[PDB]
Amino acid sequence: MREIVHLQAGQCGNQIGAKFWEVISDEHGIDPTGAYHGDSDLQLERINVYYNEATGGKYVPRAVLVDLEPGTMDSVRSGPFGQIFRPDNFVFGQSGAGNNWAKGHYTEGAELVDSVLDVVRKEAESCDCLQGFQLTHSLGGGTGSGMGTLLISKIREEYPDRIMNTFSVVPSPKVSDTVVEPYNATLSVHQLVENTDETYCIDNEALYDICFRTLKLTTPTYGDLNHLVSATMSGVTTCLRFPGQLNADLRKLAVNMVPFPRLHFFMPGFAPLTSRGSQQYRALTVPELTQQMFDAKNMMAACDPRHGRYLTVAAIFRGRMSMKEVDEQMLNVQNKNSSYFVEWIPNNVKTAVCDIPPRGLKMSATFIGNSTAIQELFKRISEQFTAMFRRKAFLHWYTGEGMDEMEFTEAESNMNDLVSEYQQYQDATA
Amino acid sequence: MREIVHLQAGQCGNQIGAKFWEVISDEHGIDPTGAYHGDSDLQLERINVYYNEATGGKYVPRAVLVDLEPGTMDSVRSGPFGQIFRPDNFVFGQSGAGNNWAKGHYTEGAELVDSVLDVVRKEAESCDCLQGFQLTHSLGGGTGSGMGTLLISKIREEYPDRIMNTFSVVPSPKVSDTVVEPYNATLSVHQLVENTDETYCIDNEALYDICFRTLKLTTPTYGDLNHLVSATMSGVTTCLRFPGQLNADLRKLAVNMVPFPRLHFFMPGFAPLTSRGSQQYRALTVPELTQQMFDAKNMMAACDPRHGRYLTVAAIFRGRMSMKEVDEQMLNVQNKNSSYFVEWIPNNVKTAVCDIPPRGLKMSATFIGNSTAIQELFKRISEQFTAMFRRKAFLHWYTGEGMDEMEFTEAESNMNDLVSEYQQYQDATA
Amino acid sequence: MRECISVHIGQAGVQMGNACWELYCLEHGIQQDGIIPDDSSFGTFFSETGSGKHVPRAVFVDLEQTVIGEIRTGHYRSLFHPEQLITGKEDAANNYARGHYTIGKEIVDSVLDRVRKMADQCSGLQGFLIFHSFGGGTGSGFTSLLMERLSVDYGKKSKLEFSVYPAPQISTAVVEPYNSILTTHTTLEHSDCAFMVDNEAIYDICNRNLDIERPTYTNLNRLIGQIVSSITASLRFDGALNVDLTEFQTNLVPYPRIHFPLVTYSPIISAEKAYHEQLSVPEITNACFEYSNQMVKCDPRRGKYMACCLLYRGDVVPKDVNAAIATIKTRKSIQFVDWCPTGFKVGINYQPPTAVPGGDLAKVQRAVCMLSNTTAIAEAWARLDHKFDLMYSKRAFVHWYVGEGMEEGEFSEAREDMAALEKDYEEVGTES
Amino acid sequence: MRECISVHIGQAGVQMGNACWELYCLEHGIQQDGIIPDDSSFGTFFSETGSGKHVPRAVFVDLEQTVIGEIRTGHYRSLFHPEQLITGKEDAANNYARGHYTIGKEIVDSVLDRVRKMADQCSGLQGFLIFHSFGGGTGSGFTSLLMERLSVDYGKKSKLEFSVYPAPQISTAVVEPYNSILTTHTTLEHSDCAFMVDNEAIYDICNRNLDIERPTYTNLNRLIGQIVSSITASLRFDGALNVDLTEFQTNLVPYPRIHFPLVTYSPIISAEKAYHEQLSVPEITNACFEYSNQMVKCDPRRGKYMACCLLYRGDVVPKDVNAAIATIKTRKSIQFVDWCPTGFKVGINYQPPTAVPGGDLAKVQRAVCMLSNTTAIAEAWARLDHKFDLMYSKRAFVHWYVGEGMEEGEFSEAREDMAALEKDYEEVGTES
Ligand SMILES: Nc1nc2c(ncn2[C@@H]2O[C@H](COP(=O)(O)OP(=O)(O)OP(=O)(O)O)[C@@H](O)[C@H]2O)c(=O)[nH]1
Ligand SMILES: Nc1nc2c(ncn2[C@@H]2O[C@H](COP(=O)(O)OP(=O)(O)OP(=O)(O)O)[C@@H](O)[C@H]2O)c(=O)[nH]1
Ligand SMILES: Nc1nc2c(ncn2[C@@H]2O[C@H](COP(=O)(O)OP(=O)(O)O)[C@@H](O)[C@H]2O)c(=O)[nH]1
Ligand SMILES: Nc1nc2c(ncn2[C@@H]2O[C@H](COP(=O)(O)OP(=O)(O)O)[C@@H](O)[C@H]2O)c(=O)[nH]1
Ligand SMILES: [Mg+2]
Ligand SMILES: [Mg+2]
Repeated sequence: MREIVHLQAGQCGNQIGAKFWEVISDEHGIDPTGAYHGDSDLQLERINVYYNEATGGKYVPRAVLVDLEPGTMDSVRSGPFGQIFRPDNFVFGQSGAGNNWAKGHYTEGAELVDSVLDVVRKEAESCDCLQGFQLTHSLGGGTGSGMGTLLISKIREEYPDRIMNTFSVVPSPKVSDTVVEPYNATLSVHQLVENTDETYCIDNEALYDICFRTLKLTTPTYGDLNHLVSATMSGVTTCLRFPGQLNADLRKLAVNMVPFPRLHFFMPGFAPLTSRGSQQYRALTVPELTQQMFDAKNMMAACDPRHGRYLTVAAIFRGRMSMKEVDEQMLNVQNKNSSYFVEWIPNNVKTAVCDIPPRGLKMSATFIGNSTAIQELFKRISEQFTAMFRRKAFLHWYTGEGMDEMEFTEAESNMNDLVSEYQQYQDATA
Repeated sequence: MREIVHLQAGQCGNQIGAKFWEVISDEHGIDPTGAYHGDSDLQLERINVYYNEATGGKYVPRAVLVDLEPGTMDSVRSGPFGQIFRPDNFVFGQSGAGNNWAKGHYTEGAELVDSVLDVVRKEAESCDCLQGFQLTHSLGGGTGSGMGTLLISKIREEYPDRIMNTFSVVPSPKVSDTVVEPYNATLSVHQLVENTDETYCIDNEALYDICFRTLKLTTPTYGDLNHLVSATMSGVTTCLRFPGQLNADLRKLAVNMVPFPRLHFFMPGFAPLTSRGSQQYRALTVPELTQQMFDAKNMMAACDPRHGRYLTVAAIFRGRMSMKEVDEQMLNVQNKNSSYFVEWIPNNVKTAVCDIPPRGLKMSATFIGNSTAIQELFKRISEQFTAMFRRKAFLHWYTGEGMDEMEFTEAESNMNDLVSEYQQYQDATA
Repeated sequence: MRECISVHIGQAGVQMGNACWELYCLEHGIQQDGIIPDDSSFGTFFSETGSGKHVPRAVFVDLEQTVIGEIRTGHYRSLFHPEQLITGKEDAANNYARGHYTIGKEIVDSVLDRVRKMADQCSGLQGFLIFHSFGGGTGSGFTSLLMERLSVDYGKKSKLEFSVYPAPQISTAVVEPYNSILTTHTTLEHSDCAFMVDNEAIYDICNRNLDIERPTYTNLNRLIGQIVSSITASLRFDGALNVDLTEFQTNLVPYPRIHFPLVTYSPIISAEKAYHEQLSVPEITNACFEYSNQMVKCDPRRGKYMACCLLYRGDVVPKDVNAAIATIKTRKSIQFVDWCPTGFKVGINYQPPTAVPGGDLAKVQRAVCMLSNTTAIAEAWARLDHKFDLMYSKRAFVHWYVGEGMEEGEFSEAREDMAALEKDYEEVGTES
Repeated sequence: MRECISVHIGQAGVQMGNACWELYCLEHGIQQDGIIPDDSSFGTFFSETGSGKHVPRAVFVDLEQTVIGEIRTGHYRSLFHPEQLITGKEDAANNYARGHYTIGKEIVDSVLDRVRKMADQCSGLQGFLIFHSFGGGTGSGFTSLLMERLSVDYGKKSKLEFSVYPAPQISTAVVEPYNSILTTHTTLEHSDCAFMVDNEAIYDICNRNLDIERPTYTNLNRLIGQIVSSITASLRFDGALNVDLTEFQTNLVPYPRIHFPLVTYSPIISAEKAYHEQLSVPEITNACFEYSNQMVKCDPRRGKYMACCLLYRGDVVPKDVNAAIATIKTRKSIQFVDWCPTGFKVGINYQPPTAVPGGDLAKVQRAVCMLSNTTAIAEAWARLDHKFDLMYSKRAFVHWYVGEGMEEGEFSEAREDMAALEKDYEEVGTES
C-alpha cells in the first residue's frame, strides 16, 4: 500500500536510478536475481512499496526506464542489478536528443511519450493505493530536461491528486558540462514550477566537495556521487517502508515543507559522512549528527543557506534514538540560528524518526531544507540564459525543432517571478 | 454426445486444421498413431466430441479434409499427425482454383461438392447428438472462399437447426497475398452473412504483431500463427469436453454473442502470451489475464475495438480459479470502459470457467468480442472491391467461369448493408 | 414420517445439491454412501432399504450432462439412485424457450414419473424443495414447466423453491433479464414461497466476514447448504418450538403474488476471529437485520418488513429469544409495515449446526436463520424490469426465443405482469 | 457492571494505548492475551468470552496503517479483536482537512459501527475515553469528526479525552497551530473534559525526577498509562471514597466552554533515590502544586485554580488527606478563585499503583493523581493563537487545507472562537 512508481530519464536518471535500486534492494534483502534472502522480516512487510511480486519469490521493481538512446540502459541491464528490472519497462527510441530541450520535448520524445505512458498506467493500475510518482533526471540534458518535463505534465494531467516528487540534478555554477545548459534549465524549470509537488535540487559540484572534504575520497567516480543521491532518496521514503516512533509520509513532508504552491524546491543532505580513517574519532550520536546536518558544507546543493533564510526544514532520522535528544537538538538549532529561520513561521522544523537504520549504520538522518537562498541558483541561471538569449546564441537549434522565441521569453519571465517570490518571502512581517 | 465435425478447405484451412488436430490430440493424450496414452481419465470421458473410436484403442478424428489440389493434403498426411485421419475423408480434385471465387464455387468445386457431402453425411450420421459443424478456411483464396461457402450453403440447407461456426482467415489491410482478394472476400462474405451462425474473423497481420510484440518471436513461421489460431479454436470448445464451475456450449455462446441474426462476426483473442524471457516477471493470475484479454494489442483481428463499441463479449476461462475474481474483473472492465460497451445491453459479458487448463499452463482464457469496430474491416474491403469493380479490373476471369456482373453488385450491396447495420447499432438509445 | 422431495434443476441446482447432500449425509452419520457405520431421524430425506443402504429422496435433472456426469464419477456416485439422475441431449443454451418448449418437453415426462414413484412411497407428503438458477436455461424454462406440472398432479402440496436471483452488478449471462422475467411470470401462480440468494451478496459475506479472498462456487454452496439444513432442521431434529414447511406459506406470504422472502444466516464467522466473540443470542439476532449480512444484495431499510421467521439452533434459551426480538421491535430504524403488528414467527431447535470438514465456517454453538419478506425487494424487480425493457425495446435477442417454440406476445405479457407485481408491492407498502 | 469504551486515534493515541493496555492487563493478572492463568474486577475494561479469553473494550483507529500493523505483529497481537483495529488507505499528512473531510468520511462509518456493537453490549454505559494527538492529522480532524458523531448517537453520555497538547517550545510539525485551533473549535461543544499533557513537560520530569537522560516515547506513554489507571481505579477497584467518571464533569467544569484541566502525578521518583524518601501523604500532596511536577508546561501560579481532584491510591489515611489539603489551602501562594470556596474533590482507593517490569518508576506505596482546572492554561491558548495568527496572516499553508474539503472562512471562524474562549477565561478569572 502507498506504492511508489519510479520513472527514469536520460543518462543521468538511468545512472542514478540503477544505483538507487541497488541500495533499496540491499536494505530489503533482495538478491540481484530477484530472490529474497533478508534476515529481518520487517524489511519484507512493506516490500510492496517499490516491488511487485511474482512466482518463486521473484520481486520486480515498479520502475520505468526511458531514454531516447538505448546505449545507457544496455549498460544498466548488463550491469549488476540490471536483470532485476522487467524487460517491458525499457522504453526507448533510436535517435537521441542532442542535449537540446526542444528535441526531447516536442520532436523526439513527443512520439515516444505515449509508449511510456502505456507502461506507467499499467504499473500504476497494479497498485492497491498509489502514493505518488518518483522521477530522476537532469535539467541540463536533453532527454531529462525535455522528456522528463513532458512526462511530468502528462502524469499530472492524468493523476492530478497524486504527489509527484522529482530528484533533479541541477547544473553547477563553477563549471558546466553542456553549452546549452541555460536553455535546458530555464525551459525545464518553467515546467517544474507548475507540475510537480516537491523538487530535490542537487548539483554535482556540491557532491564533489562532500567527497573531497568530508569523505576524503581521492578517486570519486559517478558511482560514489550516485550513492549519495541514493541515500537521500531512500531516506525520504523510509516511513512508508519501516515503522518508527514518529512517521513522515511523502505528503506529510510536502504539507510541512511547502508553504506556498510554487516554493517547492528543496536542497537535501545526509549524515553521518566520515572517512575511513576518521571513524574512530567520532561519537556517532544524535548531537553531532544534527550538527553536521545543518552545516552548509554537508549539503548536496551549491547554494549556501547562510545567504538566505530557511522557510521550513525536515529531519528524517533513522535508527533507535532518544526522542528527547532529537527534539532538544532541533530546538537547540532553532534557538542559535534564529536569524536563519523565517520569523512568520513560528516553528520551522518537521521531525520524524524511523526505527530501522541503513545497513552497516547504527544511526542516520536525512535533511531537507526549503531555503530562500535557493534564489541564487535560479538567478544565476537567469543571468546565463539572458546572456545567451540576448543575441540568439543557439536558438536555431531550438526553434528548428518546433519551439518559438516567445516560449523562451515566457520561461525567463516565469523563472524571474519565482526568484522574486522567493526573495519576497525572505523579509519579516510588515 | 454433442459431437463436432470438422471441415477443411483450401491450403489455409488444411494447414490450420492440421495444427488444430495436433493440439487437440495433445490434451486428450492421443498419440500420432491414434493410441491413447493420457494420464488423467477426464480427457478420455468426452473424447467422442471430436474423435470416433475403432478397434485396438485407435481414435479417428471426425474431420473432412477437402481441397481442389492434393499437394496440400499430401503434405498433411506425410507430416506428423497426418496418418491419424481416415483416408476416405481426403476428398479432392485434380485442377485447382486459380484463386478465383467463381471457379471454386460454380465450376471446379461444384462437381466435387457432392463427393464431400457424401462423407459429411456419413460422418454426421455416426454422431449420437450432433452439436454443429466446424469449418476452417480463408476468404482470400479460391477454394476456401468459393468451395467453403458452397459447402456452408449445402450443409445449412441440409441441417437447418445445427450450429455452424466458421474460423475464417480474413485478408489483412496492410499487405495482400492475392490480387483478387476483394472479389473473393466480398463474394464469400455475401454467403457467410446468410448461412452461418458465428464467424471468427482473424487476419495474419494481427498474428504477426502478437508474435513480434508479445511473444517476441524473431522467426515466426506459419506454424506459430496456426498454433495461435488452434488455441482459440480449442478454447471455445472446452466446456463440451471438460467440466467446469460454469459451462458454455457453442449454442450458449451464440445466444449470448449474437443479438441480431446478421451481426455474428467475432474477433477472438487468447491469454496468457509471454516470451521465454519475460515469464519470470509475471504473476500469472486472473487480474492480469483479464487485463491483456481486452488489450487491443492482443487481439487476432486487425480492427481495433477502440474505434467502435462492444455489442457483447465472452470470456471462456480455463484452469481452477476463484469465481469471485473472475466476476469482479469482468465487472471492473465493464465499469472502467463503459464508453466501449453498447448501452442498450445492460450486461455485455458472458462468462465461463473450465476446470482443466491447456497442457503446461496453470491458467488460460479465450476472448470473443462482437464489436461494431468490425465495420472497418468490411468497409475497407468494400473500398477495394468497388475500386477494382469500377473498371472491370479482373471480371473476365470470374464471368467466364459462370458468374455474372449482377452477382457482383448484389454482393457489394449486401456487404454495405451489413456495414450500415453495424454502424446503426453503434448509437445509443433514441 | 415426514418427507421432502428435493428437485435440483440445472447446473446451479445440481451443484447446490451436491453441497446440501454432503451436509445431510454428515448430519446423519452417513458414510458418503447409503451405509451408516456400526442416525435415526434421516427418514425425512433418506429412504431406507433392507440392505442398510439409504437412498436420498432427491431428483437431479439437467438437459446438459456434464455436471451430473461428474456426480456419477464423484465420491457420491454410489449414493443416489441412478434413475434419479436425469440427463438430456443438449442444454438449453441460456434460452428460456429451449428449456420450456423444445427440450423440456422431452424430459419432463421422465422426471415427473420419478417424482411420482417418490410421492407414493412417502407415508405422508409435506412439500417440494426446488433448487434452480434464475439466470436462465434449464433453471428458468424447465422449472416453470415442472412447476406447472407439479401444481396439477399434486395441487395444494407445498412447493418451496431456492432461487439464485441475479445480482445487481455482477452477471454471467447476457440474456438474464429475458429469462428472469419469463420464468417469474410462469411461476407466480404455481409457487408458494421462493427464497432468494445472490452470488454477489454471498461473495461480499465470504470475504467481509469469513476472511477469504478466493471464494469458489463450492464456498457459496456450502453457505446455502447450511440455510436449507436450518429450514428443515425442525423436521429432522427435536426442538423446543418446532416449525413445519407448510407454516412458512401462511407466516411469510400475506398475499398470493407476494411470496419472495430474503435469506440470512447470522454466525458467518471465521474460525480464528470466533475466539474473540461471545456469539450470544441477542447479538446474532441483531446481525440478521444488518445490510452487511443479507444473502441478497437488497437493503432492508430501503423498505418495510412484512414478515420474519427466526429459526434458531443449538444452545438457545427462548427467554433470550424473547428479549432480543423485543429490543429489535423497539428500534425505529427497523421498520415493520403497520398492518402487521404480529411481525415474527419463531422456531427453536436443539441441534447445533454441523461444520463440513474443509469448510470455512467456525464451530459455532448457536445459529439463527432469518427468512424475511420485505418491500425492499421491489427495487430489485424494478431494476430487473429496466434491464429487460432496454433489451426488448431494441429486440436485442428476441429472434433466438421466437424461433424455438415461444412467441413475440409472451414478451409483452410477461413484462406487464411484472409491472403489475411491482405495482402490487407498492399498494401493500402503503396504508390509508 | 461499569464500562469504559477506549477510542485511540492516530499514532499518539495508538502508541499511548499500547502502554495503557499493557498496564491494565498487568493490573488484572492477564497474560498478554485474553487468558488469565490458573482478577475479577476486569469487567470494566475487558469483555469476557466463554473460551476464557478477555477482549479489551477498545477501538484502535488510524488512517495510516504502520502503527496498527505493528500491534498485529506485536506481543498483543492475539489480545485485541481484529475488527477493533481499523486502518485506512493513506494518512492525513498533518492536514486537518484530510482527517475531517476527505479520509475520515471513509472510515468514520466503520469505527462508529464497532462502537455501536460495544455500546449495546454493556450492562450500563458510563462514558468514552478518547486518546489522540493535538498536533494534527487524524488526531485533529478525525477526532472532531468522531466526537460530533458520538455526541448525537449517544447524547449526554460522558466523553473524556486525553490530548497530547502542543509544547510551548518543542514542536514536531510545522502546521500545529492550524490543526490545534481547528480541532478545538469543533470539540468545545462536543467534549466534556479534556485532560492535557505536553511532551516537553514529561520530558523534563523524566530526567529531572527519574534520572534518565534518554526518554523515548515508550517512557512518556508509561507515565500517561499510570494517570489513566488512577483515573479509572475507582471503577476497577474498591476504596474508601470512590469517584465515578461522570463526577469529573461537574467537579472540574464550572462552565461549559472551560473544560481543560491540567494533569499531575506526584510520586514520579527513581528507584534508587526512593530509598532516601519517606513518601508520606503530606509531601506528595504538596508536590502536585509545584511547577516542577506538572505534566503540562504551564505554570499554575501564573493564574488561579478553579477546581482540583485528588485521586489517592494505596496505603492512604483520609485523616492525613484532610490535613494535607488543609495546609495547602492555607498557603497564600496557592491561590484559588474567590467564587469557588469549595475547591477540592477527593478520591481514595486501596489499590497501590503497579509498576511495569522494565519501567522506570519506583515501587511506590501510595500515589496521588491531581486533575486541576486553572486559568493559567489561558496563557497557552494565547500563545497558540499567536502562532496561528502569524501563519494565517501570510496564508502560509492555507492552500493545503482549502484544497481538501475545507474552506477559507473556517480559518476565521475557528480563530475568533478561540479569541472568545480566551476572553471567557479572563471573565471567569475576575470578580466584582
Ligand atoms: N450459488 C451458485 N450459483 C451458481 C452455480 N452455478 C451456476 N450458478 C448460477 O447460475 C446462473 C445461470 O444459470 P445456470 O445454472 O448457469 O444455467 P442452467 O440452469 O444450467 O441452464 P442452461 O443455460 O441451459 O445451462 C449463473 O448466473 C450463476 O450465478 C453454483 O455452483 N453456485
Ligand atoms: N506522548 C506521546 N506523544 C506522541 C507519540 N507519538 C506521537 N505523539 C505526538 O503526536 C503529535 C503529532 O500528531 P501525530 O499523532 O504524530 O499525527 P497523527 O495523529 O497520526 O495524524 P497524521 O498526521 O495523519 O499521522 C506530535 O507532536 C507528538 O508530540 C507518542 O508515542 N507518545
Ligand atoms: N551524478 C551523476 N550525474 C550525471 C550522470 N550522468 C550525467 N549527469 C549529469 O547530467 C548532465 C548531462 O545531461 P544528461 O542527463 O547526460 O543528458 P540527457 O541524457 O539527455 O538527459 C550533466 O550536468 C551531468 O553532470 C551520472 O551518472 N551521475
Ligand atoms: N495462418 C495461415 N494462413 C494461410 C496459410 N496458408 C494460406 N493462408 C492465407 O490464405 C490466403 C490465401 O488463400 P488460400 O487459402 O491459400 O487459397 P485456397 O487454397 O484456394 O483456399 C492468404 O491470405 C494467406 O495469408 C497457413 O498455412 N497459415
Ligand atoms: Mg446448463
Ligand atoms: Mg499518522
